[PDB]
Amino acid sequence: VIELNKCTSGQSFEVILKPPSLEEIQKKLEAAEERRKYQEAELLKHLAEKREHEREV
Amino acid sequence: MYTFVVRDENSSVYAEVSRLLLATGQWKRLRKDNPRFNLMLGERNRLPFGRLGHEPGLVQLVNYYRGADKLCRKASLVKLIKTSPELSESCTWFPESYVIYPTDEREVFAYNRRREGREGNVWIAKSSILISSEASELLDFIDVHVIQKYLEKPLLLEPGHRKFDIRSWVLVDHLYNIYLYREGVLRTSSEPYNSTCHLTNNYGRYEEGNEMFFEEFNQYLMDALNTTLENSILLQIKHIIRSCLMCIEPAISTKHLHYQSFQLFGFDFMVDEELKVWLIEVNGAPACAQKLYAELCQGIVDVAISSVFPLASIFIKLH
Amino acid sequence: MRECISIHVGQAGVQIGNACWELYCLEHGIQPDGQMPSDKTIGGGDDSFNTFFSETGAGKHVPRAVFVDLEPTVIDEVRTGTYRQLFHPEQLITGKEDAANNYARGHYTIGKEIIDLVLDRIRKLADQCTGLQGFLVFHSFGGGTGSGFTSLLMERLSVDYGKKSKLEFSIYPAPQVSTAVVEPYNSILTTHTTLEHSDCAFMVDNEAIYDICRRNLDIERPTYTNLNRLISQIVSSITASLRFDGALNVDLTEFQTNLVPYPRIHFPLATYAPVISAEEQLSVAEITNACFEPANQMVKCDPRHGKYMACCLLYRGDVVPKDVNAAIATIKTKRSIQFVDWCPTGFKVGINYQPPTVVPGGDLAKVQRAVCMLSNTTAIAEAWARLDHKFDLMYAKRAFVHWYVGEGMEEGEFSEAREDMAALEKDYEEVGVD
Amino acid sequence: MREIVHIQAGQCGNQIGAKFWEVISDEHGIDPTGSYHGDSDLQLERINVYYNENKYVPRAILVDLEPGTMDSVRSGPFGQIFRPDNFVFGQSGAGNNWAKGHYTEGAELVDSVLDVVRKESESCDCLQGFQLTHSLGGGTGSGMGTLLISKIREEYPDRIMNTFSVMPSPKVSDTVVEPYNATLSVHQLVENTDETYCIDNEALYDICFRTLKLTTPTYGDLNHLVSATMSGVTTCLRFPGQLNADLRKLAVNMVPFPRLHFFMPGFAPLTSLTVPELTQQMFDSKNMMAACDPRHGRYLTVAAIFRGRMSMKEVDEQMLNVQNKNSSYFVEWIPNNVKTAVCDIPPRGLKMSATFIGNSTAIQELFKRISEQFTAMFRRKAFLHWYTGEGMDEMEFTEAESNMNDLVSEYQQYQDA
Ligand SMILES: */C1=C\C(=O)C/C(C)=C\C=C\C(=O)O[C@H]([C@H](O)NC(=O)/C=C\C=C\C)C/C(C)=C/[C@@H]2COC[C@H](C1)O2
Ligand SMILES: Nc1nc2c(ncn2[C@@H]2O[C@H](COP(=O)(O)OP(=O)(O)OP(=O)(O)O)[C@@H](O)[C@H]2O)c(=O)[nH]1
Ligand SMILES: Nc1ncnc2c1ncn2[C@@H]1O[C@H](COP(=O)(O)OP(=O)(O)CP(=O)(O)O)[C@@H](O)[C@H]1O
Ligand SMILES: Nc1nc2c(ncn2[C@@H]2O[C@H](COP(=O)(O)OP(=O)(O)O)[C@@H](O)[C@H]2O)c(=O)[nH]1
Ligand SMILES: [Ca+2]
Ligand SMILES: [Ca+2]
Ligand SMILES: [Ca+2]
Ligand SMILES: [Cl-]
Ligand SMILES: [Mg+2]
Ligand SMILES: [Mg+2]
Ligand SMILES: [Mg+2]
Repeated sequence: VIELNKCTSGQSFEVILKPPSLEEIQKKLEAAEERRKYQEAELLKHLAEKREHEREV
Repeated sequence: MYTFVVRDENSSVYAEVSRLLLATGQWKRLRKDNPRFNLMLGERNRLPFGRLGHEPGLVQLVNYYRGADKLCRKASLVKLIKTSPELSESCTWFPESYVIYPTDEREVFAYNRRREGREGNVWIAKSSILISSEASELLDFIDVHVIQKYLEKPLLLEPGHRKFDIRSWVLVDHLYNIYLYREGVLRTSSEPYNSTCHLTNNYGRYEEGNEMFFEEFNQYLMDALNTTLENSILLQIKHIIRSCLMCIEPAISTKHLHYQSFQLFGFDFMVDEELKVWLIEVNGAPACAQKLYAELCQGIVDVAISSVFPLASIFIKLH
Repeated sequence: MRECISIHVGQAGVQIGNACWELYCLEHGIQPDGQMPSDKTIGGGDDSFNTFFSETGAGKHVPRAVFVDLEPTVIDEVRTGTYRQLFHPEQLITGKEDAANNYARGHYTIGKEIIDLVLDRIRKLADQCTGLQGFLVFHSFGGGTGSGFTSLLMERLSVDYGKKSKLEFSIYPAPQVSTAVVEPYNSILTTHTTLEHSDCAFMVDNEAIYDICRRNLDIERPTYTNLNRLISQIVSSITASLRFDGALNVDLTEFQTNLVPYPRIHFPLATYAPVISAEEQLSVAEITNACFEPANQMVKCDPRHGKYMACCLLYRGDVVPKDVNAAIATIKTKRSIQFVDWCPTGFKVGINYQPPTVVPGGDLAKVQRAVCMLSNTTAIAEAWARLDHKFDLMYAKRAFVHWYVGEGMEEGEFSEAREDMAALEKDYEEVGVD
Repeated sequence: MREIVHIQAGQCGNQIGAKFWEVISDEHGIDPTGSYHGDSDLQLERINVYYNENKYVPRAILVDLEPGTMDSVRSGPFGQIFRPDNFVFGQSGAGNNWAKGHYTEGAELVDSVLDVVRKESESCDCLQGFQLTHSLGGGTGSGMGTLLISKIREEYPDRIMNTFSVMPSPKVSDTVVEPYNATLSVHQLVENTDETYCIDNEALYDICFRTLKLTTPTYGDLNHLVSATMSGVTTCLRFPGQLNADLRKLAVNMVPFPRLHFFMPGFAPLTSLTVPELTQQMFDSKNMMAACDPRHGRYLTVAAIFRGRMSMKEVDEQMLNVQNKNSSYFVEWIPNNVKTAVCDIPPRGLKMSATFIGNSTAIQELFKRISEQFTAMFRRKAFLHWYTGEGMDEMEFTEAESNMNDLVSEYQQYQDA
């Protein structure tokens, strides 16, 4: 039994039975945002090609 | 319908249990990695016990006790006995043994005491084999082993002056009931014992496959030694089974656990010429003698499986 | 006196936070309007309860807390519920659209846009502290906000409060109550990104809590309200040392010192007893014995088949040291308790003499004595193995991956998170198995 | 994640859509004048998802290339509840021709539809996305509906798009060209929806005829089923609860691969009443509405919704029983892939019901059937003049057939895996 501490609100003790960066975050978030922007631009391009085929028909 | 998976393809015992379960009509075998099983017939190594008992609404049972390896390897049995007070350094039914690494009990391996005392000083080195009366042969050979006192005075069967071991099959269910199958087998040598003829693992001569069953050993004990199998040997066998299994029970019991375990063990015993029984080994994954498969396997199904999963005694209970 | 700031993220974090603060008010005699008649220093002080509560001139005791969620309906319940007057709007942060159970959405897409506001609101709390010790962060593993926003927040807190401790209370996913097939992904992604930033994390598996509610409280179908009442008792036992007078775990650093000797293995198992239905009083020996029963643990796993690195017993109620010591002696001779070779085999014990408080018309009976055991055992790694195997099954077919990639996450973040987890499983194995 | 905007296009789309609004208006206590006259707070808590505001108006846009069906809608039971400006129609019809819907007549009207979609979207606090009801076998719902979806995706690329798509069958058919229009439509859906409920008219027919013993089903009887099922599958969006509570969360739980977003819906009871009975019925192929046998493939994901007062304990039990019983039909590599929700409010006329949404690889059978019916004609170029006279070339047909056969192969791949 070691380190017995007592106060009015309780007590505590130990029983031993046996000894023996902002910038890099910003960069990661922005690279992801850039990838979202790229996939969205690829999609709007594809939709624009559809609009062109529509006009041709 | 109950569901089971099979994760050990080389188990003769569980291949037969598998076959029996399906013929009830009330079990389905699932693919081996499907998690929605009632029963795992598990692999021998790295069975993922930590994945059991987390399936909402499935009572899950496996055919191995986690932690049972302690009993079922050579070095760890020796340690378990020497360090458990209920078994102890001085245990009367387990031959004097030392763990030798190629902590190491080399120094403690008592060899010199016996040499000096003119006593039989033959040992056997093994792991998970050399027999010699010379320490340095055994120590040399080992360079994790155990060195154990070799029983120089075995009981010899007549005719043919020959050594045997006894295999008992024990099933421990989910409630930790311990059942000893009432049929054991003697695995004989069929070479006369000379101090091949020393390891029981002219073949076939005295009995089919060098396997004598209990009916014939009991008859032999009656005719030649005026006693019985029950009195001379099985009292001790039952004592040892129980002592071993009760010792690990707090370490392995699945009583309050989110999954349940059962397991089949093979205990190997030697009998000395005073009719004293000694434990040699516990096998975590035994096979069975050919003629006893069907009876034992049915019994596993009745006692370990249907107990937990009812459908719509070959065993002695050790209390 | 050194303050602690609590941060509650996503549905689970917020709802658990509301249960904890309610219970904290009841333990300290703080009323719903924030008044505390027993506090005789009006307008401030440096009592132990001031670690968790500031004071206004009018005598209102205000949680040192922030609540953040990416949609509004949970935090709106805080704004209108019983304890509404405790909090000021700056403490309560909501977006409009949630992370849809997608770590990538919480971390990258929506996280980017609300993080600065969250850091501002936390800084307003930090600036009223004389000696901020650090943060307690409550969240789910499985939600997109609880997973993805939390990991982003933890990173930015390491940057802005580099010397401060951070503790987690983390809700590990369970299918009987989970709302998403992709929870294993979220759990692994957030555990990988958070691991370097958290000093100590208390995991609660919803499966274990659910089962305790069913078995010991006789609830047929536990709700979040039932789960959260139980969870808040365990949380309260853990934080009691910070909020009452005592000499054990009195600062956040000591949680690490006493429970975490190796930084990556920082996930202690909590076990709590007794849990008794509010429809026969247990001794110290009985409750202490119950701390070694898997059925009382916050994560189902088997401590007999790992090793302990530390063990702390936190008692509340009528308990004296002599009874604790006699019970430890008893249990040592009956149980499989193996410490690693490089740590002492022993217990740190704290006793707070006030019994546990129960919430009026809760499910939990009042008891004379209770205990929470915090053990750092390798057996908790069973829970990492379960999750990792689930992750493997889905990831091998790339199931649901496109949702994450579509929020601008790279696929390699999956395999990197996974690799980190395989090294964690291996760390536990080396410490834990001969 | 509040408002959904609803669009119903062409005859089928508007007939089923009218019934949907009738049924969900009854469940939320909204009368045909838009006044709330119900009993329970559950009814109003999530009303904003489908209705603008003490009058409640459906967030609904009604589209056709001919006036007839919309005139019927306006005269119909709940006809007066729709916003008058939200009826957008031309005069000329689409002649059961996808090219007319998609490229010629539809193109002339689509801008006016988008004007109204935008005015409805612009007064959303936080738009989740769009639900479209239509047939694939005609011209306006099929051709103009998929034209609309493509235009909506261009203007709202980060919003969810959900359809209730009626697939044609020879046995409940108006014209021979239905397979052509469905094939052209399906390649659009594959690309531009996040979730599509596949409703086979033959399945609806056989449920009415074989199971409900209606000796002569009308479209009206088919639609009665459909609207009930739509009511079921939207319960989670419309009432308080935890699971699949918005369109995006539902997609994240139901769609493991982007193109495999075609679901088989089901309803129980369908008998000519206990939790075990509901549960067994909802997993039976006779209760499902895509005419594919789920025993011929594997469930990727399932959502089960129970409605009424019942034991949640017994619901959890039955749901666990079904999965632990037929675990061969659930892919093993998505753990815990069946999710169950329970809403207290039952549908009209029933103490309890269940709705099933399955993402099953068996759906391939529906696409293969369409594919074969397409080929039988297309190998002789039969009936093509109706499409080439609107400007289309045979190559667009070759490409649509290829795209549909690719979808079929992709299902197959996951069925075997
Ligand atoms: C539309 C109903 C209507 O126009 C005709 C009437 C008065 C009733 C139709 C009932 C109906 O379709 O019942 C279906 C089943 O046949 N019912 C059962 O199986 C009942 C009990 C079984 C016990 C074992 C179920 C359906 C499709 C009901 C739907 C619910 O949504 C509203 C719609 C009303 O009926
Ligand atoms: N114990 C408990 N678990 C909860 C609670 N709410 C949610 N969960 C669990 O948390 C997980 C779901 O994450 P949530 O916290 O709801 O999600 P979120 O953080 O709000 O993230 P998004 O909604 O995706 O933005 C599941 O495993 C739930 O069962 C709660 O109040 N208590
Ligand atoms: N201490 C001892 N004294 C005498 N003979 C011994 C002995 N230890 C082993 N033996 C003999 O050696 C045989 C093989 O020994 P051991 O039991 O260690 O090997 P094993 O592991 O192959 C048996 P099993 O197939 O049952 O697992 C024993 O059956 C017995 O015949
Ligand atoms: N279930 C159902 N199918 C319908 C209904 N009206 C038409 N159909 C089907 O819809 C297809 C014809 O398309 P329709 O909607 O009439 O043409 P559109 O007006 O050009 O969109 C065929 O498959 C019909 O069987 C209806 O009210 N209910
Ligand atoms: Ca004060
Ligand atoms: Ca740090
Ligand atoms: Ca014109
Ligand atoms: Cl700092
Ligand atoms: Mg052996
Ligand atoms: Mg949320
Ligand atoms: Mg028509």
